[PDB]
Amino acid sequence: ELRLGLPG
Amino acid sequence: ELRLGLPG
Amino acid sequence: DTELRLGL
Amino acid sequence: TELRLGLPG
Amino acid sequence: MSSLSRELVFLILQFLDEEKFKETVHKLEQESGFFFNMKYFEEKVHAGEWDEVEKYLSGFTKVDDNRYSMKIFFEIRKQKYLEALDRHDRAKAVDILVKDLKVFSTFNEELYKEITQLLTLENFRENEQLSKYGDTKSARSIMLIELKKLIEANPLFREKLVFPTLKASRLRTLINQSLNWQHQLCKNPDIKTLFTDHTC
Amino acid sequence: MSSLSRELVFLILQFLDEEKFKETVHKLEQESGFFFNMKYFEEKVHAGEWDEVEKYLSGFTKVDDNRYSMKIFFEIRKQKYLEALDRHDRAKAVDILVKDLKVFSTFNEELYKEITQLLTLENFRENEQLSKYGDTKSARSIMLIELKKLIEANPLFREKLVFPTLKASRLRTLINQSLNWQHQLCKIKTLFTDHTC
Amino acid sequence: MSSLSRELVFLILQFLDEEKFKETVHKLEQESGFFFNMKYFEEKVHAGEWDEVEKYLSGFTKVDDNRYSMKIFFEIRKQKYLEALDRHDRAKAVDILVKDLKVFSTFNEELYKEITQLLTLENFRENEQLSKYGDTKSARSIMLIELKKLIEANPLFREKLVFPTLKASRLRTLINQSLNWQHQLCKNPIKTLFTDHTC
Amino acid sequence: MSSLSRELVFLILQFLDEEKFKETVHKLEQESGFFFNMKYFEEKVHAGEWDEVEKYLSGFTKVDDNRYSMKIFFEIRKQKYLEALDRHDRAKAVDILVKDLKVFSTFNEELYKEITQLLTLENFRENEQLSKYGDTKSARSIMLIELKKLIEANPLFREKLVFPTLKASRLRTLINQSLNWQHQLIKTLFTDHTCT
Ligand SMILES: [Zn+2]
Ligand SMILES: [Zn+2]
Repeated sequence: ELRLGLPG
Repeated sequence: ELRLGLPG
Repeated sequence: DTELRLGL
Repeated sequence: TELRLGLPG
Repeated sequence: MSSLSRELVFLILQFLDEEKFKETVHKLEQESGFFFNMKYFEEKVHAGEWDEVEKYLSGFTKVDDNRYSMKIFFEIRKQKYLEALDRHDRAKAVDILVKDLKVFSTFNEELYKEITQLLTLENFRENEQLSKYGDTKSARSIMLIELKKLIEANPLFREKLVFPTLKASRLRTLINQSLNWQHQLCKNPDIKTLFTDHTC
Repeated sequence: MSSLSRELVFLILQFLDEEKFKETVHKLEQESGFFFNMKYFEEKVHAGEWDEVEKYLSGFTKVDDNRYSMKIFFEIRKQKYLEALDRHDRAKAVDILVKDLKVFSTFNEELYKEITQLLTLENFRENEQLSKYGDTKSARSIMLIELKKLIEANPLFREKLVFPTLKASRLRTLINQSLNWQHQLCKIKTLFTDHTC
Repeated sequence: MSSLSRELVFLILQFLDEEKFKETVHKLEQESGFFFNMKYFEEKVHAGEWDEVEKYLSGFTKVDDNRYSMKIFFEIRKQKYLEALDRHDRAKAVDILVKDLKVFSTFNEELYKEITQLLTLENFRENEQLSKYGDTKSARSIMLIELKKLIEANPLFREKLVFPTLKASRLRTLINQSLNWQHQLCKNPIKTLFTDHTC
Repeated sequence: MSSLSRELVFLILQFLDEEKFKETVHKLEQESGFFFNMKYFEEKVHAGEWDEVEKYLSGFTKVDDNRYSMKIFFEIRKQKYLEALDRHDRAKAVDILVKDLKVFSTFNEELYKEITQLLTLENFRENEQLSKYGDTKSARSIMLIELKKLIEANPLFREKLVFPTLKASRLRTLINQSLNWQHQLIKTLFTDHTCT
């Protein structure tokens, strides 16, 4: 959504 | 003493 | 006008 | 050019 | 800006496109901030032209305006970083990490650290979150899909994504009317210039 | 009647300028190639923005169009090279030398060699031709003065250096007239479709 | 090695020193591993000659032999890294961090991470643990004092730090005796050392 | 120094080799300058270890001692330079060119320029003098053969190329005799042995 991941 | 610190 | 130069 | 300098030989 | 001025910019945009001045179209989109051109955006992201991508965006939002646009920049800068790693230019990767990604550390200390540590891996695909990461072409594409959603949902872009409807060459048509208006004040039946009003 | 379209481009240039869309103004100058903006050019050269300088110029002339335009590019690329030397980036200096300056070697073999050899000097000011060369700021200024002359004498710039004279906001004034023509048929919401009452 | 052989190496070390072949002395110290030369070690550390430092040490211990020798290498490689950052060469700093310092991560995951994170600082002195590190010259000196202690306390070095005491030129004196032994078998009143002398 | 001392160095060289202190052997060759080890030299040239090569040579001659030793250094540094170009490290190539090759420019002005100009070629094999230059392994070998000849003709080396032949462990054998001499008329080699 908003929150920052280290994904695609 | 044999400890890995930084630095001293 | 600083060198080096091809003319004109 | 035994001791002459060139590139290379 | 009046809605008249805003509208005039759109006319000019159409004219520029018809005359095929392509770069001028997108500079005008950017500096006016009235229309965000998706098709163009996608094209540039796929091409990996990151300096232009960020520059185009900068006409519509800053990095911290809202969480949507914040995730947008984060994604862009992350992929920039990974490509640097993938060509093994660690000097560039670190430069990115300090100049581009540091702003995000304040808000996430832990992710920044995890992001930094990828520097020491043989391949960042050793990290389980990045393990499924492929060719550059494919990664850009995946990320682009996410960017599109982020932009479409962004309240700063919501009224900017669809070009207004116009007959072809509206500007040229309006110009025509001004020539009609000028001469309809003349006392006789040749238009020389648009620069000064016509007379007979 | 193509002076219409051409003149319309000028109106749009003035509009864009008044609305202060600066980058859009100069892309339009460049892509239309109708007006070359000296003031802008100088500003970019002083700033050392070389990629933009060459990009802006490319809308007006190529490197081999004529001897004027050839010296123009040569001077620009030469200065670019020296700046690279002066910040001691020898990898960049060589990249410039191969990509940007090599084209000039064909017609001056010897000068290219003399330029290349500056790589081996501690300071290129050891060369007597570059002996008086100081500050980066100052070198750019010296070279700029010459570029102006080269551009003004270049026949490809003929009639591109002087903006036409127009009353302020002529485009807005014409648009103003079209709304006058539209309503006069009456008895404004949009510019997109003709107005009625 | 026999203790004869080991002692013969020491004779040669003394000879090499007297003839002032300085580099050959330290290569023999290193390759034999019989004598660790502090004075030389200090000089190389102060000079920041790290490849020679590690090469010299490699004759006496490996990185993982014991906790003392591990801290020794860790300190050396850390300072190497910090100096690279301090000259703002981040390309070198990262190369170091992968090739030299990665080995220490297994034994401390968290410290490696904290050290890696120094890459993103304007100045690593922003970290309070490094806030005192003021000069490359002074830092090297501080670190050297610690290395000396670690080496003196390292049980792999304890029998290697003090050169035996000898009369000057003992090798030459022994050689001399061999010429005396050779001639005392020749009846009666040497050119080469390559084959026994005669008459 | 004496010829004894000189001879003692050779004994020490043999000992070091037998005990397999390989690096210590060659530092001694270098610092004494008594024996130039061809086999070792070739090996280092093939490995492209250029700092070690120049360092080893430096024990026997300086760059400007004579035209032979001058060409030797020139050839080495030239190949160093070419390898740098060939791996497209133009930053290193320029560094080599200023620090290593510049010394030859005084008496070779034109040649120094011609060598500099190779920087601007896509491939230095575009230059017709360097056109036949094959892969790096081969260029080193070609150049090595020339180095070997330059060395064999160099008056500073020509009397240094042949190791004396000795029975194994001559040093240990001499040491043994000193113990024989001491007992007439094991504890240590450090102080003379005595009885009762
Ligand atoms: Zn009229
Ligand atoms: Zn005895």
